[PDB]
Amino acid sequence: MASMERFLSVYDEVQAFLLDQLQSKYEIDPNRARYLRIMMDTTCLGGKYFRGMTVVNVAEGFLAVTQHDEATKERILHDACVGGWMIEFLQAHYLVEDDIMDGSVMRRGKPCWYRFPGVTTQCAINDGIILKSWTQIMAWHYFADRPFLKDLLCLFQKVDYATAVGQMYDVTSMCDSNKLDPEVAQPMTTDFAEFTPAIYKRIVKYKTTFYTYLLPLVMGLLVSEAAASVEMNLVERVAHLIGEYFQVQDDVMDCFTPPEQLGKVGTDIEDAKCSWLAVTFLGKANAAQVAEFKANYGEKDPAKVAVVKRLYSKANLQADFAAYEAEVVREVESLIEQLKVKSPTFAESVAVVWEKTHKR
Amino acid sequence: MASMERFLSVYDEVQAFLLDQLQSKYEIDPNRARYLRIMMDTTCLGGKYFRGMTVVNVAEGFLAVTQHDEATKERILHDACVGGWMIEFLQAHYLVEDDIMDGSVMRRGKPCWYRFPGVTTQCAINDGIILKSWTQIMAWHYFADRPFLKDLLCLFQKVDYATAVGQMYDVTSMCDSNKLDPEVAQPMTTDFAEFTPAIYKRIVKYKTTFYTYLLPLVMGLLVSEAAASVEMNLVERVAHLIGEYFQVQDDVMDCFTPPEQLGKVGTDIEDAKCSWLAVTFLGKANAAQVAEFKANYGEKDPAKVAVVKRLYSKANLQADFAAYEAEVVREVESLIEQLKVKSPTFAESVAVVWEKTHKR
Ligand SMILES: c1ccc(CCNc2nc3ccccc3[nH]2)cc1
Ligand SMILES: c1ccc(CCNc2nc3ccccc3[nH]2)cc1
Ligand SMILES: [Zn+2]
Ligand SMILES: [Zn+2]
Repeated sequence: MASMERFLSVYDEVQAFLLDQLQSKYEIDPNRARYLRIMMDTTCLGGKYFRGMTVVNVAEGFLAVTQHDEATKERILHDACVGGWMIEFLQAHYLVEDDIMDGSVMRRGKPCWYRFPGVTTQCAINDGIILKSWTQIMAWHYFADRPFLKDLLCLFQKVDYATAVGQMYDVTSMCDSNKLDPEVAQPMTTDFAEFTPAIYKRIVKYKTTFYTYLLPLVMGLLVSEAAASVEMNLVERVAHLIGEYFQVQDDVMDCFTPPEQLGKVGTDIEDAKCSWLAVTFLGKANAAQVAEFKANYGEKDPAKVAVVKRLYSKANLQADFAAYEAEVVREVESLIEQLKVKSPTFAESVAVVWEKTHKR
Repeated sequence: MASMERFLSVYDEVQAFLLDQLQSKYEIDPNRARYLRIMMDTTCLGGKYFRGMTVVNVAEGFLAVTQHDEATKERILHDACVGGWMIEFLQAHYLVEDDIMDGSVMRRGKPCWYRFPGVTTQCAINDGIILKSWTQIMAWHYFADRPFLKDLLCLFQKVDYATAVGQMYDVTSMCDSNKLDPEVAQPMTTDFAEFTPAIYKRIVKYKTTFYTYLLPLVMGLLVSEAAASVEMNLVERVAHLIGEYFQVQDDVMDCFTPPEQLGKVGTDIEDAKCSWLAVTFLGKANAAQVAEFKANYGEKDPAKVAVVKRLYSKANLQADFAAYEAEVVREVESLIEQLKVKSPTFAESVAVVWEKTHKR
């Protein structure tokens, strides 16, 4: 609430710093500075800020229980907000480049950036590059003298690289692994043997969890100088868990949430994605339902897509979701409890992160 | 010669490290590891290695005049080769993403990566992301304990960001600055007021010089722990100079070097680029020649392109090139001499870099 104002306010500072620096050090002209400003705003702003605000909230938790001078509280909260924007700008990179890669139309109820008339794909691929370069420029500027700079940079790169590896897993999820080959055009799988829970879990862990949950939680710990206050294997395990559930929810929404509320027309079925819905359906389907899914999945035709959605509706996937969800609730609660051994306040931040995901 | 073997040999190590790490830590499967291997080879190998080998040569120069244990000579040369591959992989990122951005057909006498049948644009944009992420993973792995890690990472990011800003300057070079606007489709300039030597110099400095010459020279100094042995403003000035000349040469080749030798059909004229040829032509053209260039530049039509090439041939741009070249030779020689005040060996490495550029 008040946390948000500080958080959203640090955007203006960061932007001024970056745009001012472009003028004083990179010979930018006013008109290109404006184009960048607009790019930054369009691509960084207008989501939920779940990732950035997680950094802020984790730091606020340690601030309530740790003795510091006022000026030191302000420095830590500023660092948390910069760190959170590093994550939001990394998210912006991903979304610009993915929207190009997938040929997407809308994002956040507006056209994808590459579709803006004065952008185009030739400028947008590089605008996405710039978005990620800005994360580094922010980090070296604001955190130059900080004891956590090294750990923060190393964590960020590992997380970015995991994320790119997860994009590869995602875009290749409807190919047969044994047929991947740069020299040969890739056909869609016909057996769907690789639509399994373990393979789905690998996709979602790399493409989503490391940067949506692991990174915000650990960055909050690092800006607070509190990483030795937690059991890092537990932080990982809980991030894994909550991130998977987050994505399962997005998978179900793609198919069943109205376009206006989603902020886009979902096309996971036409795109033959290894979604939770597809994997769960195949987990319980009879021989006839499997052959009907195969006849219809991964085609642009609305009739075939509606046959897929029928199959899902008829298979009572709501119940497998409640079973899955209950199991997630067991495990996240167990992990929060184990997190209390070394840190009550960090476990509570995790509890709050879980509540915000479970209830979105 | 022998420098090259070590250099090219470190590729195999780096690749094994990266692919092995993908298996042990990122849950990669054999088939995706193979796809990545092939991607790495296709996009990183088969150029001249001018950038990577510059790091190696600068380190070899200091090695001849500096007392070290044998094991320490080997460690420094290994670091130079890793650092040089960091640059080559950053080059690979650029070339993959630019070839997509510009719709290019061939690169290094083979199809651009995105055109390979089992790649496509949807995989290639992310393959390019991975290429740049590999630079960071190499750096944190090989240079974890090194005193120069911080300086090296900070230099690399600043150089990457300058480079992305230069790509923006390049792709927007045929627009009027005052008309840039994400909301409005961009028309080509009609006045060509912004085809000037200063504006050309800004483009080439950011898009080429910082990563082709500044970065290899300074990385050679950093792996050698020799940066306090040079005057850094001179290193910058000489990098600027030689990099500009390198690009002017590429600009002339785009128009006049046969496709088979170039390894591509040049399209700078159709693409309305602010090339050295266009800026130099407009610098000396009469009113009629200016109006004929305007009628014909930045169009796909071979007849119009051949009218542009005619205009260039007839304007005796060979002579403006020799005048420019002579001026470059003056200034590079002056700078090499000034570089001798603090370091004879570094000045010689610069002399050799200049010879390799001037004579390519
Ligand atoms: C280039 C490299 C890597 C990526 C993976 C991004 N992963 C991702 N994007 C998401 C959007 C919304 C919700 C969950 C998400 N997980 C994209 C582009
Ligand atoms: C994304 C971001 C930045 C870039 C600029 C690359 N600059 C460049 N590429 C070159 C190739 C050959 C010779 C000189 C060059 N300068 C590209 C893609
Ligand atoms: Zn995607
Ligand atoms: Zn280009």
